[PDB]
Amino acid sequence: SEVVKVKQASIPAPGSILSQPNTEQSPAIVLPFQFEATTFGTAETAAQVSLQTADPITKLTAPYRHAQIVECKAILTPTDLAVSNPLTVYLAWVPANSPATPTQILRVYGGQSFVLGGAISAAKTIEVPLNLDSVNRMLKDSVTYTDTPKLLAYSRAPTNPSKIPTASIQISGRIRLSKPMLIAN
Amino acid sequence: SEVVKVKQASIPAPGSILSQPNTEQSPAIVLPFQFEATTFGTAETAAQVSLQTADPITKLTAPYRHAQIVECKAILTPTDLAVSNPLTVYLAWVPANSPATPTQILRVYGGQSFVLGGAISAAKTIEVPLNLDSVNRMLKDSVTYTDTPKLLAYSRAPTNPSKIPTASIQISGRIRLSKPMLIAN
Amino acid sequence: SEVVKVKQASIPAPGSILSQPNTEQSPAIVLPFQFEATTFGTAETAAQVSLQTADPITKLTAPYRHAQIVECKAILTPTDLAVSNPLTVYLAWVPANSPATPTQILRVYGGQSFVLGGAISAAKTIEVPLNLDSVNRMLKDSVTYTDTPKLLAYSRAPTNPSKIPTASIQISGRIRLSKPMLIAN
Amino acid sequence: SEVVKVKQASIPAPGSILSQPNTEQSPAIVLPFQFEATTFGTAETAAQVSLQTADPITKLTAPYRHAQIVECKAILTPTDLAVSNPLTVYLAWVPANSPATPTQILRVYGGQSFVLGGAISAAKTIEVPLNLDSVNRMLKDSVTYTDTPKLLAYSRAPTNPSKIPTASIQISGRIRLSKPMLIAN
Amino acid sequence: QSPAIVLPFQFEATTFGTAETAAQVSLQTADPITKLTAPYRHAQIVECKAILTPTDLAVSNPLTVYLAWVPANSPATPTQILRVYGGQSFVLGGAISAAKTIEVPLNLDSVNRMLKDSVTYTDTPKLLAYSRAPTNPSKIPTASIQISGRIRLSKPMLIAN
Amino acid sequence: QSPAIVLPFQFEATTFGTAETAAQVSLQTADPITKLTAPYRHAQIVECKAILTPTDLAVSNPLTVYLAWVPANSPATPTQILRVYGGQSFVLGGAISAAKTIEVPLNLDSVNRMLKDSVTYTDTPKLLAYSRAPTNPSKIPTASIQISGRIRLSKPMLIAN
Amino acid sequence: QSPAIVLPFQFEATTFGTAETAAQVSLQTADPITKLTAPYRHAQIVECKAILTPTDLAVSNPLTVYLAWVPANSPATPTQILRVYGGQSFVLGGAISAAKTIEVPLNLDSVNRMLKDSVTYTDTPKLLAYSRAPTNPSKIPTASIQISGRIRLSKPMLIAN
Repeated sequence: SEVVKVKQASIPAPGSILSQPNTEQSPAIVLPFQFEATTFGTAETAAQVSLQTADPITKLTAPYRHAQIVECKAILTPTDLAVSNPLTVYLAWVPANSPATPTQILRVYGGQSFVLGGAISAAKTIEVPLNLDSVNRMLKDSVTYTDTPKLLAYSRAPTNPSKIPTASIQISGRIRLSKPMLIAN
Repeated sequence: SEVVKVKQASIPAPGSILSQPNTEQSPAIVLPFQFEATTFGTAETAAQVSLQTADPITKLTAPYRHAQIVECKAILTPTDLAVSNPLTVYLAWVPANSPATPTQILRVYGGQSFVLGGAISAAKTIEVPLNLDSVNRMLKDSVTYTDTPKLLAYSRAPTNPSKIPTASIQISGRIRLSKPMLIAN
Repeated sequence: SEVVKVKQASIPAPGSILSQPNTEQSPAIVLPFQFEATTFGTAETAAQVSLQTADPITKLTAPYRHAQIVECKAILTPTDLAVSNPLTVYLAWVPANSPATPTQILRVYGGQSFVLGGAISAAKTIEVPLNLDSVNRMLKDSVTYTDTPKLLAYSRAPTNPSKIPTASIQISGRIRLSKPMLIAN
Repeated sequence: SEVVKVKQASIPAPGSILSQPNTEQSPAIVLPFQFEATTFGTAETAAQVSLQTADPITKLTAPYRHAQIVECKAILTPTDLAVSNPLTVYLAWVPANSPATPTQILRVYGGQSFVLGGAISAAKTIEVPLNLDSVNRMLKDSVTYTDTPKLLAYSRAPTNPSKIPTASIQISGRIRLSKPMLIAN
Repeated sequence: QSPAIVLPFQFEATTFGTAETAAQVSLQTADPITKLTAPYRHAQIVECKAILTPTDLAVSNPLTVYLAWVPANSPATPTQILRVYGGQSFVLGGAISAAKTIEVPLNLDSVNRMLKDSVTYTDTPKLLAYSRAPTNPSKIPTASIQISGRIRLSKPMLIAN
Repeated sequence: QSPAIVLPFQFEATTFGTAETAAQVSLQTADPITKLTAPYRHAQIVECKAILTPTDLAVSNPLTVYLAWVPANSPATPTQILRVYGGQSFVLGGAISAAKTIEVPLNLDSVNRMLKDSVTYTDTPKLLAYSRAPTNPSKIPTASIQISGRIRLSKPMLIAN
Repeated sequence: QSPAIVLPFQFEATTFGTAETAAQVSLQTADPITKLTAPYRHAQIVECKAILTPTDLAVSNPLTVYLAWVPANSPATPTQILRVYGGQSFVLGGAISAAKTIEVPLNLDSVNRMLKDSVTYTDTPKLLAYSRAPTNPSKIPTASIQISGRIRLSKPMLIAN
């Protein structure tokens, strides 16, 4: 009632991995995480958040060599300001190497459009989960991948620009770190 | 915790829907969706979203003529602004044909009152799912239903109105679109 | 219908309570109670009741030192005044130690929004029961708990403020008082 | 969560009835009913609503000779106005012939005190059900009874008298009429 | 024994050299650990250390720091670190940090692993740290102590968003 | 698991005393290891050390050298050797070399044993070495570090000859 | 082997710095242990230590203290502490008390665990402590020795009240 989950587009594209867990059972740990991808309302927002390089996720996987995603999902959050200043957001999880750009989302299989601002519509948070069968689960490995999940988001330049965001995307989930990496403590 | 799901109180009220013939029907697709419903920091916000009428959960059902919401939830999102500029919100999911209005939320079995930010553990996404037995699940059929879900929220007029929203409400979920409509290509 | 019960969305969060010894304990009594929580027509109402501290569900537990709420619900009541002076309310039951504040209701999983009066079928008592798994059931034990039920409601500031309330919220229920305390007769 | 039920005091006092259903199976019908007992906030309210003579119930049982109660309950409803103008109500179901008066409620086994006004407490409706084992189930029979249920309610004179009620008691339930009575249509 | 997730944390608690420092941090109230556990209603420490890290400035103005972990009920104060079992004295100066770092782990049997629950426990970890008023201060910290470790969360709390 | 042959290698990677040296060698690109594995398409380290060898000149102009093995992904730089697990400090001076030599072995679990394959791995051995700018230089090296160990080759590569 | 209860005790026995101290305490007569066992007719030591605690004054006027536990029959005197098996020498001064404290435990096999009985045993614990006459006294004690441990009581004695 206060949260609604809407899946994206179905299409298997598993990627490839490292068959390093041959006769190994290296202890791993599962960490939850959640940060702020972008904000809407200040001005035309059209950012592309790559999970592999986003600071918050990095510093999380910093001391490890293998970081694997277990679950992950984008969360659209409207605020009171949205109630009177409608706006439309465009999400679409796509693997990093896709030539898709924020401005042309609807033109990629899975892009969807929401209308958070609703002055009539109910103000509930939307939840678009990442189908990690469409991209590559590995954020950080002994090899660099190209099917890394990337978040495409966009929203036309506002009519009544506000210095206080009207909507924000959050990206939460759980990672599986393992095989520590020597760093400077 | 970073996300807290507070289920809304309710009573079974299914809402009778039309039947299909023992003929050659069809398979469907399941699309997700998540749009911005309202904003809060600006001014006294008293919004009521009705799914069915408010796009985009319509720009989604446009090409089909049988939409059935499979799951749905309302998401509440506080912003760094509300950390020191507390506000109180009111959520409630009521069947479209209900006499209830944004200001009366608290007088409808199940109305809820969340106090975003300011408090001690505030500033944490709040989820209030829609109980698909309280309302009618048909968004678009061969008829036009009356008891479709409708989310109505409210928030007293701000004392220190912000240019940008302090908190928002997004609605997330998935729809089972089937039986495709013939249109002009 | 004259009464509509709209259950609040929620997730199990039991709240660990203390244990009693395998000794000679006692039988209890079950007392009912129903008090007036808030009013609405007057001005911007942003109230938060916490059971535990607010009497009378205390003037009731005074002679005992083990109070356990057995069932409990929040009642919304529109008045002939709201028939043509609509208003919107926000309900939500949250564990006392929650960061949520009256104004943020809609951002907590389960916040609800009722629109009393004005509408077409409005002006009908609305019930929003408290899910005794979301919060802690102990009102008064040998310790002082943190996660006791707490109802927070809100309603934007009225545009045509009334001398007498347009709508009210009462809390009804029963408590299992046991283990009697020695006092001065 | 939005409605809370609090039972009164346990004490069997069944009354007496008419053993007229010997070899009879006279068709009966069950009707629901709900009216406004009293209002609080205008001035000192201390009314005693006898179910047997209250207009609404009468005109309901008007065309019948036997009216029997099946279930019944008092509902305390606070309104927004209560939020800022606290007040305390006193309920207590007692059989009509009891020498109890509104002003001396707490002094009768079962009288309870609520604090609807809560500026801190949650604004939920309380629900005090009638234990029809304490009084007489028959509202109207071929004989006049004295154990008829009667509602005792009271509240000190207000501090800030309002022309708009701050709280109201509703009395709803179901009756079982039978053996029609010839009247003037 | 419910769905629970374990995640790490690390924040700096105290700073030395600016003046006589005799602080005592309580994990139960430290902000970082707060913002961390706010979304949950059940926090339990799984692992916890207190690393002492000096800076180049130490080689010029040596100082001695005193650490010690206590139940937070303990009447032990910052000046008594050395009379408290498992309290220690380090001499940061000409530091050089011969390979590994200064690390003082919290013995879990000593305290209460519960940081946030339904009751508010008393005996939870509290770090005691002291160091005499430096001979000649410095506007820049000569050395610091960070608290790191891992927490186990559960029982999702309702919050704004 | 095919016909493979294991052979040794040893080359000198860095030299100290000529000036402040803060080099970082990567086994994956070091020439000697190259000319070594060029004929094969699959190289895997079996054993690997880093020996530190000072000269008579050290007794006159003592120096301190810092070693540390890292994944080559690690943000650890030459100046942080001591804040990196398993980093070390030696004081070459009046050396005398009391019998055995200075030897820092590469822990294989720390990195990736694959030097040359079908993909180009990231986390392969990289030696971090540092030493402050000497008080008074010398045109002749005061001490050096050699990398030695054993490689396992397989899958013959086509080359000229 | 009757109803018995074990309770702790701890009292300070000697004080140093005021002058040449060469005292010898006997547990069997020490008042604290008395007022403790008076209500019972059977006392038996379960555990017993002798903690040596110096004060800030020690850093200014260092002293050396000598401890040793003896049967009380032993012809060993305070000046012979070092010629008595298990006697010790400590140098309280600049004390600093590096973490743990000075603790000399009484070996039970050495003496007689019975303090109060039906007969009056001879070989019961007696603490021997010595320290040369300080160079320059002090009206305030520089360091002290406390006896702590646990006693087992039984056979209720009739007393006033």
